[PDB]
Amino acid sequence: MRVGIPTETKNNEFRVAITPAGVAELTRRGHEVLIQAGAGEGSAITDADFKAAGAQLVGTADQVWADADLLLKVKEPIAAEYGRLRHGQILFTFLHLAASRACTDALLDSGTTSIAYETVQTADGALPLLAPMSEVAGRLAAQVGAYHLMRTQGGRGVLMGGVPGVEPADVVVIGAGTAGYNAARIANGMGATVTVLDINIDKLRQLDAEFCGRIHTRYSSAYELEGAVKRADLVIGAVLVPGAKAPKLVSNSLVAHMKPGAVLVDIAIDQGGCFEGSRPTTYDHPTFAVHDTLFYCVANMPASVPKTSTYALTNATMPYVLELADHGWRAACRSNPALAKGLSTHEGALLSERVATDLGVPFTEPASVLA
Amino acid sequence: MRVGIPTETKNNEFRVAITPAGVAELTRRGHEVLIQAGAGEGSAITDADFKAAGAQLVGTADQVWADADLLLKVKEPIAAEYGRLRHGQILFTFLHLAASRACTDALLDSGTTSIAYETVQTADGALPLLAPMSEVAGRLAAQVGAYHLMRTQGGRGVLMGGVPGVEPADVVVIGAGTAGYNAARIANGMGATVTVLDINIDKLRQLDAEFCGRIHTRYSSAYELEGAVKRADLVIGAVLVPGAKAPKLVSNSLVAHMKPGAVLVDIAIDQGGCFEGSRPTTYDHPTFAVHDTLFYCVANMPASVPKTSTYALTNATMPYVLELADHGWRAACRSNPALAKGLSTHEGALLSERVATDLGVPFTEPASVLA
Amino acid sequence: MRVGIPTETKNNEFRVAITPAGVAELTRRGHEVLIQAGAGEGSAITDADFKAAGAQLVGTADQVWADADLLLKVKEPIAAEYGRLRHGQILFTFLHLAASRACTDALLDSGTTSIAYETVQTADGALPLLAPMSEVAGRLAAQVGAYHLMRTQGGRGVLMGGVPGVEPADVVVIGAGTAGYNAARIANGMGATVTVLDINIDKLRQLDAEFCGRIHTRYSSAYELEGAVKRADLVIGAVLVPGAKAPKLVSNSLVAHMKPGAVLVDIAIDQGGCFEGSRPTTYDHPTFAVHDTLFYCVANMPASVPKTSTYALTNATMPYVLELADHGWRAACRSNPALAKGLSTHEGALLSERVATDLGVPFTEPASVLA
Amino acid sequence: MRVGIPTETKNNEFRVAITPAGVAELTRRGHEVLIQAGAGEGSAITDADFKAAGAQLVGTADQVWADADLLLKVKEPIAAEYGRLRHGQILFTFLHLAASRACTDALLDSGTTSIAYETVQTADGALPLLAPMSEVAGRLAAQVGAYHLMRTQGGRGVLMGGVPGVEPADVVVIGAGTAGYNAARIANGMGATVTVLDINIDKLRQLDAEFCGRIHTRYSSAYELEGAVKRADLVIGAVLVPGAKAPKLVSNSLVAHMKPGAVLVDIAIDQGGCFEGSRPTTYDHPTFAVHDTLFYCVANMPASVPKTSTYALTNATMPYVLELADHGWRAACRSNPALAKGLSTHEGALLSERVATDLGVPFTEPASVLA
Ligand SMILES: NC(=O)c1ccc[n+]([C@@H]2O[C@H](COP(=O)([O-])OP(=O)(O)OC[C@H]3O[C@@H](n4cnc5c(N)ncnc54)[C@H](O)[C@@H]3O)[C@@H](O)[C@H]2O)c1
Ligand SMILES: NC(=O)c1ccc[n+]([C@@H]2O[C@H](COP(=O)([O-])OP(=O)(O)OC[C@H]3O[C@@H](n4cnc5c(N)ncnc54)[C@H](O)[C@@H]3O)[C@@H](O)[C@H]2O)c1
Ligand SMILES: NC(=O)c1ccc[n+]([C@@H]2O[C@H](COP(=O)([O-])OP(=O)(O)OC[C@H]3O[C@@H](n4cnc5c(N)ncnc54)[C@H](O)[C@@H]3O)[C@@H](O)[C@H]2O)c1
Ligand SMILES: NC(=O)c1ccc[n+]([C@@H]2O[C@H](COP(=O)([O-])OP(=O)(O)OC[C@H]3O[C@@H](n4cnc5c(N)ncnc54)[C@H](O)[C@@H]3O)[C@@H](O)[C@H]2O)c1
Repeated sequence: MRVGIPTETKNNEFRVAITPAGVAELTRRGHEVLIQAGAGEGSAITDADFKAAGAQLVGTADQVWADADLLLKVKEPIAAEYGRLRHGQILFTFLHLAASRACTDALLDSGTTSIAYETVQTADGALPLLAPMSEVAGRLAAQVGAYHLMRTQGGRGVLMGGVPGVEPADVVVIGAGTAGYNAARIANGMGATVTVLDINIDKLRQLDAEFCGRIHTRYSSAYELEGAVKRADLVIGAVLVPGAKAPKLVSNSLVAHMKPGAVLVDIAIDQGGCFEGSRPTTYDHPTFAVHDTLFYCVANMPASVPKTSTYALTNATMPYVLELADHGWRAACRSNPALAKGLSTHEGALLSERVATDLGVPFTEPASVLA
Repeated sequence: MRVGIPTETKNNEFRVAITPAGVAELTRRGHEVLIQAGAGEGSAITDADFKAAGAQLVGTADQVWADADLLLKVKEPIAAEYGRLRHGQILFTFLHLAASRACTDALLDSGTTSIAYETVQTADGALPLLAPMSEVAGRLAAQVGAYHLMRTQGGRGVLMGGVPGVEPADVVVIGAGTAGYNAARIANGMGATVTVLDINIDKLRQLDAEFCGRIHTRYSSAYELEGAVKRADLVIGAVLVPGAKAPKLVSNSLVAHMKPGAVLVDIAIDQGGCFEGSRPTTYDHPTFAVHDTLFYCVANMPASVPKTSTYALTNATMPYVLELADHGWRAACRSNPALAKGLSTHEGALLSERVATDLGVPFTEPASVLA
Repeated sequence: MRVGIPTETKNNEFRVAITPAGVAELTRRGHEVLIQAGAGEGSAITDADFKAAGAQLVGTADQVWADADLLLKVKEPIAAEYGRLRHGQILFTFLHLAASRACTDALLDSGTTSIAYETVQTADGALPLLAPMSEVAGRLAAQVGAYHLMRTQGGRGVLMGGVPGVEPADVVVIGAGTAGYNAARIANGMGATVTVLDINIDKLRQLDAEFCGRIHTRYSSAYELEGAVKRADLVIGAVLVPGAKAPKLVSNSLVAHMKPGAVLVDIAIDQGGCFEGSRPTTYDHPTFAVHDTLFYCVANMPASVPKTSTYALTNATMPYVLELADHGWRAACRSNPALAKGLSTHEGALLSERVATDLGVPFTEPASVLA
Repeated sequence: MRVGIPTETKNNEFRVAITPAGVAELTRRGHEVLIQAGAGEGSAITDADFKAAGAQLVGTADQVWADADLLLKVKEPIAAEYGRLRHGQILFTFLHLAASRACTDALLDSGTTSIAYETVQTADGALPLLAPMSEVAGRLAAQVGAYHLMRTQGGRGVLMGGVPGVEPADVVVIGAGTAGYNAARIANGMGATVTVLDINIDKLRQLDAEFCGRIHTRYSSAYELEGAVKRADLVIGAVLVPGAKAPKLVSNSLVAHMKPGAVLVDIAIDQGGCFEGSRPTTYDHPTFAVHDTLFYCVANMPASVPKTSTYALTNATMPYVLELADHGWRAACRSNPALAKGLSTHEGALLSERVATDLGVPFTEPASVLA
C-alpha cells in the first residue's frame, strides 16, 4: 500500500498529517510513503528529516493525489482540490461534512472513500482523534479571548484575572466537553471567574469535582444561558453532537443585550457555529463585529501552534493510520468499530446518518458496504 | 487648594489619575477639582460622572496646568507638555527619571515640585503605588507573551500549556517581586513550566512556599541566568532597584543563542530595560526583532485594560492625594516618610540620590528642603 | 473444602496470603483453614490470632501443601517448593509465568491447577488483584529512588525536591498505569519535577487532569523516551501488558549516556524487566551498577511494608477466595469471567495465550477446560 | 587578604565551603584564594574548575591553615585539626559550640577568632546561613524516615502514604521553624498524616494557612507532646533556640511506650539532641536502637546531597564572606550587626552568652571587642 501526504493549502495551515516517526513505522512495514516537498515546513520538519525516515519526496501536489491509495490530510479538501479526488482512494482527514454540502457533494461525485477524523468514536463515546485538537483549541480560545479583551484590540478593556481589589473578567463557556473543559481550565488559571453550561449533568459533576468549587457550573436551560451570556465579558462556544450541524444557542438579539466590547469565541465554527452570527474567519482576518461585540471565528485554530498541534494530532492518528495501511479500509473497519463510525463516503454513497439527516436528503447507507 | 487632572496624552494611554469617588472626597474636604473635558473617556468615566461628584470641567489642557496647585497625572510629562510645567506647582505621577535625562531636565528647569509614584516607599520596603501597576503588568506580560508565541505572530508556534503527551512552553521570569510573581502565577495557570530568578533568596523562599514545588526557583547568578534563558520560549524581565536605571542582564550575544521565535517581554522598560536590546515601544507598534527573537517593550502596559488599572491605581493613590491636598507638600512629607521618599524635584534641585548617581552629576540635595 | 496458607519462603517476604477476618469468613461458611505456624509473624499476626478465628495451626509446610484443596500464597512457588505441587489442588497466588520458564514447567509437570492474581481482569480492563500491589510498589519506588539518590548510597547527590534557588531532581516514570501514577504522585509530592510517558494517550489525559499542569506527560515514542531518560536523575519503569513478558524499553547503550549516579528502579522486574540490564534482586542486595548508574530491581517490593501491604492485598483477594472455596475452581470460573482470565494451568495444559506465545511453544488451550 | 578552604575531614562530608563563582568574586576583588587539592571532589568540582576561577591549589591541609587569614569551612574543627588553629586567623564555619566543650576549649586555647554560621542573625530573627541547611535536612528527614519505616530496615513496616482503604503513617514533627516546616511539607507530600508542635503559636498559624487544614498543628505542652509521640510511627525533632544546647523533650521512659519499630529522627543533634537518648551518629552507622524504636541521629545530614547542599550553602554565605575579606573581621562586624551576632571566639574570650551560660562558667565578654 501507498500512503500520500500533501501540503496543507488552507489559509495559514501550518500542520502536517504525519511526522518522521510515523513515516518510519509505515516503511518498516513495507508501505511506500509519498510526501509533497515542503509539506512539513510549517511545523519545522524539513524535507531531509522525511527522507531519512524512508519517504519519497514529490515535487507537486498532483503526483501525491494520483498514486496514493491512502491520502492523509489535516483539513478538508478545498475547492481547488475537488478535481484531485479519485475513485479508488481512501481519504482520512477532518471533514466536518454537516457544515459543507459542497465538500460533501464533491466527495460523493468523485466516488472517493472517506473517513472523518472527528467521528471516529470508541465504545465509551469518546472522540480520540478530535480530542487533541479540542485540547489545543480550548486552551487557545482562553488566550485569544484574553488578548482581544484589551481596549487596544476593540475589547472592553478588562484584565482576565483582575488584580487585588478589582473584579476579574466574567467568562462563560458553553459546553463541558474536551474543548470546554480546557477553555475553562486555562481561563480559570488566568484568574477569571468561570461559569460553564451543559445539558449533561455528569459533565458538570466532573467539572465540579476537579476544581472543587472554583469553576461554576450551570444547567444549560434557555433562562440560565441568557442570564450568564448577558453578564459575560468573554463567551466561548464549545458545543458538539458528534457528527451534527451544531445548534444555534446564542441569537443576535441576545448579543444586542451584551456589554459593549464583549468577545465571543466560537470554537464550534467548524461544524457550523453555535452563535447565530458566526461565520468562518481566518488567521489573516480573525474577527468581525456583531452589535458592539467582537466575534472570533477561526475554523482551523490549532494551526497557529503547529509545534504543539502537529505532534498532538499524529500521536493520536498513527495507530489508525497503520491499521488502514496494513489491512485496507474494509477489514480495518470490520475489525475496528471506532474506525467504522468514521466512515462517511464510498462510491457516491453517504455513510453517516447525522450528516444525511442534517443535509436534507442525501439518504444514508449504513455499513452494508462492509458486506 | 486646587487639584487638576488633565487628559493623558501618551500613545494609547486610556487611564485617568482620578475617579468620581476621589473627586467627591476632595470636594467634601473643600478643595476644588478641575478636570480636562473627556479625561475619563478611555476608562468609561463620562464628563457627567465627574460633574456629579463636584468637579469643574475645563475645555483645554492649558487651563488645567495653569490654575492647579496639585497636578495629578498617570504618565510623565511628554515633550509637548514641557512648556506647561510651572514653578509653584506640585506634580504627582509616574516619573521614571533615571530613564529620561530630557524629562528630568525639564522638571529641573521649570522649578516644579515633583513626587514620583514609583519611589513612594514604606518602612518595610514596599512600593504601594507601583505595586498595583506591577500587578496588572505582570499578569499582562504572561497573556501577551502567550499570544506572541503563536506562529501567526512571528513566535515559534508552541502553546503555553501544551496538551497531554506534548511538552508545554518553557517560561523564565527574571525578578521575583510584584511583577515577576504575578507573571509567574499567570504563566503557571496557563500550564507553562515556570522558572524564576532573583538575587534575593527570601523572595525565592516565598515563591517556593506559595506554590509548593510548582514554580521553580533559581538563584540569579550569571551562569544560572544564561542556562535558563538559552532554553526559554518566553523570557519576562521584571527587575527593579527602586529608583535606579536597571541592569542589563540579557546581552545581545546571549539572545543570538536563543531558540528562533522566542519572545522576550521587558516589563522593566520604563526605568530603562533589563535586556541590552530593549527600546520603548507602543501599543501601535509593540514588537521588533533581535536576532530571530521577538522583543515586546511597551512602556505603559496597564493602559490597555483601563477598566481594571484605573481603579487599581486610584484605590492606592487616593489616601496620599488627600494628605497632599489637605496639608501641602512639605508637612505632608514631614508627616509621612513614605511620601518624602517619592520627592524627586524642587526649585531646580534633584532630591533623589539614585536618580542623581545614575544621571551623572546633577548632584543630590537630600531633604534639607524639608527644613 | 480445605484452604491452606503456608509461610512465605522467598527472601524477605513478610506478607501472608490471609488475615484473621478472612479465616473467620471461611470458617463461618464451613470450610477448614490450615495455616503453617508462624506464617503471619512478618505481618505481626500471631498464631493465637489465627486460632481465635477458627484456623488449624500446622507444624510444617509439607502438611499444608498435602491436605489443602485450595492453596493460597503471595509469591510464586520457588524451586525448593516444586516437589510440593500436587495434581488435584488449586493454586492461587502471584505467578508471573512469562518471566519464568522453570516455574511454568514445574506447574505443568505437576498437573496442578493454577490461577494467577495478576491476570484476574474485569470487563473494563482493570486488574483488581495486582492493583493494590502496584499502589504499594509505585509509592515505594519514589521513596527508595529518593534514598539512593544520596551520594552516600552511590547516587549523584541531589535532593528530590531541591530547595528554594536550587533545581529539584528530574524524575521520569515510564508507564502511566496504577504503579506509574502512584510513583509520579509521590515523586511530585516530594518536590521533584516529574514526566510520565505512555502509549495510551487517555492515561496521559487523566494524569494531566488530576494534577492540572503539575505532572508532565509525554507520548512514549522512541525519540521522546531517549530525550527524557538522558536528562533524568531517577527513572522508574512501570510498564505492564497484562500477562506478557515486558518490552525492553531502555537499552544498555542508552544507560551509557545517562548522568553518572542516576538511579533506575524497575518495577516491571517481576514480569521480566523493562530495562535491558535488569535482573531480579532482593532486599538483602537490592542494587547493582550498570555504566555508572545504579539499578534497583527488587522483585517482591511490597514485602518491606507488610503492615500496609498484607491488608491491601487481602482486602482485594478475599471475595475471590470465597467464590473459589464455595464452588470449586470450574463453576467459580464459569460464573466469574474475571476469575476465568486468571486461569493459567490445569493438568499439564497452559491456559494463558500471552504466556504461551512468549514462552515459545507450549501451545494454548483456551477454556474448553470449562466444558 | 588571603582566603583558605581546606578539604572537609568529617565522616562522609562531601560539601565544600566555596564554589568557583565565589573564588572568581574574591579574586576579582584582589584577594588570594588557597584551596586544598581535591576539596571540591565530593561536590563534583574539579581542581581545574577552581584554578580557572583564580585559585591557588595547595598539596596539603597544613599549608591552607597556615597562610590563610580567613579560613572558610563547612563543619567544626575536629580533634586532628585542633593543632592547626592559629592566633591571628578568622574561622568562619558551622560551630555548634554549646554541644562541644572540647571544640569550644580548643578555640579558646588557640586564641583564634571564630564566627559561627548558625548564629548569624538578622533583625527580624532569621538565621540566613542555617536556613538553607535546615531546608535540606528537613526534606532529608522525611525521606530517610520513610525509608527506615520499612520492616527491611528494622521499622514497623508501614508505607508513609498508605494506599486507598488502608491508613497512612502517623508523623509528628516537633518544631515549626525552617527544618520542621520542610520536614512536614515533604512528609505530607508523601501522603502521611502530619502533626506539628511548637510553643510559638504564630508559627502554627503560618503552617495552618499555608496548607489550609492539611497539616495539623498542636500547641507544644507536655500533655500534647506525649499524646502525639505515643501514637506516632515517625517522630522528627527540629527544635532550635538559636545558640543554645536544645531541650530534652522526649524522655527514654516516653520512648518505652511507643509502638515497636517507630523511627525517631533527631535533626537537632548538632546542638545536642532533643531526645534524651540521642547521640551523634554518622552516615556509615546512622541508626541505633532504644527500647524497640529506631533512632536516626546523623549530625551532618546535608552532606549526602552535596550537589544540592553545597550550592544552597554558598549562595547564602558568599555576601558575608565578601564583607569579611574586604574589611577584616571587626569593621565587618561593626557594619553588619547580623555578622556581629555570629561572633563566638576571640583571643581566649567567649563572645556568645548562650554558649557561656550552657557551658557553665566560661563567662561572656559581649562585644567590647568591637571597641
Ligand atoms: N476547527 C477547530 O479550531 C476546532 C478544534 C477542536 C474542536 N472544535 C470544535 O469544538 C466543539 C466541541 O468540541 P469537543 O471535542 O469539546 O466536543 P465534546 O464532545 O467533548 O463536547 C461537547 C459537549 O457539548 C455539549 N452540548 C451539546 N449540546 C449542548 C447544548 N445544547 N447546550 C450546552 N452544551 C451542549 C455536550 O453535552 C458535550 O458535553 C466541536 O464543534 C468541535 O468540532 C473545533
Ligand atoms: N511601565 C509599565 O508597564 C510597568 C508597570 C509596572 C511595573 N513596571 C516595572 O517592572 C519592574 C518590576 O517592578 P516590581 O514592582 O515587580 O519591582 P519589585 O521591587 O517588587 O521587584 C523587583 C525584583 O527584582 C529583583 N532584582 C533586582 N536586581 C536583580 C538582578 N540583578 N537579578 C535578578 N533579580 C534582581 C529584586 O530582588 C526584586 O525582588 C520595574 O522596573 C517596574 O518599573 C513597569
Ligand atoms: N513485584 C512488585 O514489587 C510489583 C508490584 C506491583 C506491580 N509490579 C509491576 O508493575 C508493572 C506495572 O503494573 P501496573 O499495575 O501499573 O500496570 P497497568 O496496566 O495499570 O499500567 C501499565 C502501563 O504500562 C503502559 N505501557 C504498556 N506498554 C508501554 C510502552 N511500551 N511504553 C510506555 N507505556 C507502556 C500501559 O499503557 C499501562 O498504562 C507490572 O509489571 C507489574 O507487574 C511489580
Ligand atoms: N546538622 C544538620 O544536619 C542540621 C541541619 C540544619 C538544621 N539542623 C538543626 O535543626 C534544628 C532546627 O533548626 P531550624 O533552622 O528549623 O530552627 P528555627 O529556629 O527556624 O525553628 C526551630 C523551632 O523550634 C521551636 N522550638 C523551640 N523550643 C521549642 C519547644 N520546647 N517545643 C516545641 N518547639 C520549640 C522554635 O519555636 C522554632 O520555631 C536546629 O538545631 C538546627 O541546628 C541540623
